Amino acid sequence: QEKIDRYQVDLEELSYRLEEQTDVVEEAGELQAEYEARTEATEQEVDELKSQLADYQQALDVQQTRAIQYQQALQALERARELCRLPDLSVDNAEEWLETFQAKEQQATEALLALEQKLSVADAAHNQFEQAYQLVKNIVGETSRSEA
Amino acid sequence: SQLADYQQALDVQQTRAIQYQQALQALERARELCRLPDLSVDNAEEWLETFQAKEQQATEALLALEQKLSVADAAHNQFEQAYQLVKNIVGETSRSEA
Amino acid sequence: QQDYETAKHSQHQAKQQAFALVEIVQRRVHFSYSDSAGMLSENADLNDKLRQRLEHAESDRSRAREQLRQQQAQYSQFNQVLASLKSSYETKQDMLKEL
Amino acid sequence: QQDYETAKHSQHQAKQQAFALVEIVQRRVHFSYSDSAGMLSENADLNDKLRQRLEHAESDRSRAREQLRQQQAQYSQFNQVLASLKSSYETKQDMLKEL
Repeated sequence: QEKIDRYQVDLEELSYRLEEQTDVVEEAGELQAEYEARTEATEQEVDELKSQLADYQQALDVQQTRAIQYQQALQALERARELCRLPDLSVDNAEEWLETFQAKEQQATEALLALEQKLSVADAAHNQFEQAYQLVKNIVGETSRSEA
Repeated sequence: SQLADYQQALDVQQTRAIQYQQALQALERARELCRLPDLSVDNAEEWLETFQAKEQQATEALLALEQKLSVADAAHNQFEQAYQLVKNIVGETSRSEA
Repeated sequence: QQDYETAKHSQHQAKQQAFALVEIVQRRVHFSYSDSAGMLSENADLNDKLRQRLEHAESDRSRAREQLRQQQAQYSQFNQVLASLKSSYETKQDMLKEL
Repeated sequence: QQDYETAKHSQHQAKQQAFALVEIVQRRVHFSYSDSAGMLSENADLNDKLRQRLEHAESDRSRAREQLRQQQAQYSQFNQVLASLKSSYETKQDMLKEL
């Protein structure tokens, strides 16, 4: 009788916890829906602003005249100039740099694969070590690798 | 942004075309190395996982090989002694069967 | 040792092939730039093609969004069932202790 | 693994540099007619102001998306604790009925 009384009290407490967590989850779901609406409103505003800017600039950027096209080449050349440590980098001599850096890239990939082979074998060796460790732990329980 | 900023001036378009050419080159290179003219971007993942299994098999093999080579450091004497012990216990046996 | 050098060469072959396939996996999007490469070849008024590509991308993104949402719901369902099993196991184990 | 991580970083940087050089090679033709010029900054004022407003809207959208994601998270953990309580209560109720 006493045992059943204890379990009934336990169930009462669990019911109170369930009520509290249900209320918390309902509040969280309401907040989640509110934030969904707020987010969708933000993308709506962003898309509207983008479309309106497109409409306003329609006439502006259509007549590019392939004349403001070359600044893109200028930015690309400069971006390579800082990225590639070649202040003398010229579109004329940039081909020798291209081939040399491609050679370096392929060498790097080969070294990467060489490292990858040994990395994989080492990781799998550690995996078998670990498997031995789990088997030992399951059979006997906690123990160090040295005792394994 | 490209449509809104049409002043972008096809720079991103140029970069994307260059990326497309690079991807074409890479796809051809893989079809060569993997020798898979039958190949597509959509289904290349399947051959990727197949060769992942292939590479795993090769690496597990070579792992057992690494262990065997490492234990091969055992000198000539141990093999002889074990062989003669097995012979004396069971009788004459071949080293392969020992 | 001979077989081991042979196996190492085979592993290198597998490594290079897998790396190449992975590289094309990364360039997956770049193959979508075939439209961009064709668009860039316009060399003239091409905003309408940009808008068409944008609409196609919107359709793809909405498809991916629905896929993600339903998969998230499925994962959440799996997670609640797992948590329910965890709690049930805890309770059963505690009763076993008490008995 | 540390060494391979460093090697992969180096490979990535080399690939980026090679791609930049390829970009220079491709845009050599555009450099060819670098002498050309055209009118600019006709409707820049309104365009610039609208760009600023759109940037503000995009930043607000990013904040909104971050809040949405995090709230999805906390809602998820709340649901998980709710399910754990459900399982505990169900098990204890079953056990009380058994007793």
